[PDB]
Amino acid sequence: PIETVPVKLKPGMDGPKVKQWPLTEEKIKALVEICTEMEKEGKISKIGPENPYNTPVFAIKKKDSTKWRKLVDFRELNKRTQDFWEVQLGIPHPAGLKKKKSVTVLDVGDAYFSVPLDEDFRKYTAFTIPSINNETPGIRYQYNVLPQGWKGSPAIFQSSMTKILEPFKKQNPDIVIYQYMDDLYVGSDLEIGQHRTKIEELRQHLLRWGLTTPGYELHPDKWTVQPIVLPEKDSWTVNDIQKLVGKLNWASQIYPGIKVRQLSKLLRGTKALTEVIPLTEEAELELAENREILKEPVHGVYYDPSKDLIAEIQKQGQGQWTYQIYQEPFKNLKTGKYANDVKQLTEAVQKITTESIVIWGKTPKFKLPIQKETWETWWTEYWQATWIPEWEFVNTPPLVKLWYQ
Amino acid sequence: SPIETVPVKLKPGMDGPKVKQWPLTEEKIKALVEICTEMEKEGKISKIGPENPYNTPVFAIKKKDSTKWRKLVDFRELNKRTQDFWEVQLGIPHPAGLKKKKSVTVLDVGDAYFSVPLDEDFRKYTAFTIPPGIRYQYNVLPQGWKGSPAIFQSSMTKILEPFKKQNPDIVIYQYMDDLYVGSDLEIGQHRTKIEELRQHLLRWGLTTPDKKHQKEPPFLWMGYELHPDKWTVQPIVLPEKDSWTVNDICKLVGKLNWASQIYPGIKVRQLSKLLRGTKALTEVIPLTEEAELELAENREILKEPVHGVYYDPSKDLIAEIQKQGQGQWTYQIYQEPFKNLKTGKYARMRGAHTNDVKQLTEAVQKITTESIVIWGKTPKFKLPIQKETWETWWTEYWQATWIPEWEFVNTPPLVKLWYQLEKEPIVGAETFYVDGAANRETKLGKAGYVTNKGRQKVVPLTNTTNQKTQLQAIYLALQDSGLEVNIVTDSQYALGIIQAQPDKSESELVNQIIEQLIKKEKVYLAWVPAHKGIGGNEQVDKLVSAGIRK
RNA sequence: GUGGCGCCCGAACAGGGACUUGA
Repeated sequence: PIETVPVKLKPGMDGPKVKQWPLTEEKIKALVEICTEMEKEGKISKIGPENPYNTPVFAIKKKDSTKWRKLVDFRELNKRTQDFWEVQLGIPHPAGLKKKKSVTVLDVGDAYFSVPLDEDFRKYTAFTIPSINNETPGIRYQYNVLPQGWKGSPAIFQSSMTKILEPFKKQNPDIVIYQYMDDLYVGSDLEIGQHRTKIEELRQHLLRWGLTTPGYELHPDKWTVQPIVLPEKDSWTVNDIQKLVGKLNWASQIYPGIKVRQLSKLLRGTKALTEVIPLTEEAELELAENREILKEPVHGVYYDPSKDLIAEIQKQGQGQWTYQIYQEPFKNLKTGKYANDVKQLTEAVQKITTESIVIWGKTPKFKLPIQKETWETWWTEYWQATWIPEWEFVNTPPLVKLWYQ
Repeated sequence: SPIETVPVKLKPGMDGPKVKQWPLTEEKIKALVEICTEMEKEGKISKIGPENPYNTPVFAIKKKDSTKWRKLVDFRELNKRTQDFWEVQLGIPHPAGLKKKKSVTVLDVGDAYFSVPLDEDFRKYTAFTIPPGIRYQYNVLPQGWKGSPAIFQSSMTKILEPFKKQNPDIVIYQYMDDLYVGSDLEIGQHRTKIEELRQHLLRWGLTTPDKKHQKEPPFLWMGYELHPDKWTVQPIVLPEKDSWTVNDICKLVGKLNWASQIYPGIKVRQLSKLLRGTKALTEVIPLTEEAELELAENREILKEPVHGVYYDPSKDLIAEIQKQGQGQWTYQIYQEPFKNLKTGKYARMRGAHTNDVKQLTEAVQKITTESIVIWGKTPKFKLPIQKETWETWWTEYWQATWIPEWEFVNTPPLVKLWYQLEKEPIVGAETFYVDGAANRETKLGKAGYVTNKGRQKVVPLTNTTNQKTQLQAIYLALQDSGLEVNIVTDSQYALGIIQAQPDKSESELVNQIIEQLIKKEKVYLAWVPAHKGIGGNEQVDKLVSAGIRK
């Protein structure tokens, strides 16, 4: 019955020779406790060290559960085999769901565990669990079947998913559906209670084929940017004017309609940073021009899909965060805000990445204001999703922090 | 050997190499030929002369324990060609992770690599030729091999896994070629299970003694000595040389860092800044009084003996720090007071400019990494720092810095920012517009400041770019200023330096900056751009531009 | 003669911040 597709990397693309960062025993116990069962059900298989390729492992305990599940950091594998899901078996991206009231993310990782896989491709998906204190070498394994965290297995699973979803959505037309990764989306601009009813009906319909499926709920259409607004204190100190003047000079690159002539007129008279300086009619006219501008968005940018996304992020204080997105610099697409520190950060990247999923159908490249060892060590505990973004680290300038207060 | 032998191929589209034999002696020749006969009649090696035109060279030796001309080989022309394997045996087992187990033992292996065969599609590539002359090819795992330890450990684990599942109560740690085995059981049953293990392995053709070092320990293990309930380094001394060389320096540095992991209270920093610029291997450098006072400290520490401990999984463990100053940090780990598991050293410089709390975060996260890789659980903490400081730091900082559960200790010294900054200027304070520049060709920079009163200033400098020019400019400003102050500059460098709030740094001028900044009770800082005509900023930039910007 | 781990010291690539030649 099974007839897997011949799959292969781009020529001139080695496999993932990657290490495995440290782990804890509390996770290792559960990892063994579940991989043994995965191995008994014919899903995976032991090997020797004859193959060098590796791929990391890390545990989770996600929201709406208390188990000890797992997932894999397949970042290199996807980056190197992206041709497969880009041309061989690809799918289009709609743009209707983001204007709808409500959605509901699903998780269908179990169905992937009922289909075999190419034998020539299994050595590119070795995953090692370590042993503490380098006592024993790694208990290596190999994936026999289509694994989670990889963006080629839903690509080929969409064919039988189409025959799965055939009956109901001809009945239920007004719903939009996506399938990016192990997770699944459902567009429903209708009543949220009826949304839940149809979600339960769909869950039962998946159970009909023996599919077990036990943030979670989202409302995208109300999202907007934070238009940069400025104070209106009739009094002004020279500190305020200098701060505003540097703000606008750095913002000039974004908004070409930016003028600071009258504000620079007030500074030829040197004085302290506490006197009052009445803004003339001309200077307040310039303010009003700027404030009428910033209520509007940019005019001249567009979503280039073939490029990559860069989702920068900043910290402000008070437990209040920001985020900025761009393909090319100084051409923004979406900004915003979002209210312990590291937990806020993983929540924020989860939120932003889901937003990117629903809007553009792609995961961005991050630039975080934090060290490498800290995140690499601690991020594994508080994560709750089932996918991975691409990230790096940055040495943040204290002027982009002046984006918002 | 009915073992589950492994398939092994060669790299994509390549061949086995061909080399010439070396010019060697006559005495070793018949001796190593007899060695070859011994290994052959031991059931290891296949002799094939006219098989194929491959010739892997030989590098024999008169190794340690003279007259024992052991068999040797080179494989540098093939190890680059052999297909990669995986290696997770990267680090080493730390003594701490070794658990408190009463009935301990050990079983080494003799000629381990020479007991596993190799796959007949690969025995061709083992051309061991020697002077007519004659060729001899392995059927086994030889040395000089890239994938021999991995195959060795894999087959060993898969062999002893039934033994593991039969007695999971018993612990088995392995290494390159050695077996640290132990339990908390009684000796009549210990040796019984060990003899059953011996017969279990000799079912697969493996060596093991009974007259080994079981009560003969402590062992010697990568420089470590292991008592049953205690442990320590291989015993250490230090040279009494009246002078010092750089080889002598690096020797003792490696020695004490190999001893720092158990010995609390060590200093190396001033004893290692000497190497910067020290690059020749004969330079007789002095024993400068900083280093003299340091190594006297160190020898006082070492003159007393000490021993470590092992780990009990039940009793939760504790970390602690006894800071000893000068950007250096030590750390103790103990499950009970005065019984230290291990210690060490951390004085790295993440950026030449830094503060103390940054270094502390660095240290605790590195200690968490090591405690994870050793035991598998991050520890509870006990740190010399108040909560309000941590709260002020991570609220007024442009990054995220977390630490696990912790608490306060009243162990002097303390950690505290020697100053701070305000987010709001002052009425009655002074304004200071400053700037300063220099040349790429003469380096004869100029710097100064100006107020709103008029008490301006100009200062020339030398041998620098504009960054240190601005820094000396704010220095001269603070020296010419008073008690509180409000300052404005035109550089993001000085702001990025100051607002990190460092208390110690390398070059002397930022040290002077902070030294006189602590005196001024209050201070504001801001930033503005250039080439816009912003008040005094243009004036000063004009005034210092004379003779600089032409 | 070779390889591996550690400590120290030096050369190439990306990002950021600053100074010179042209419409």
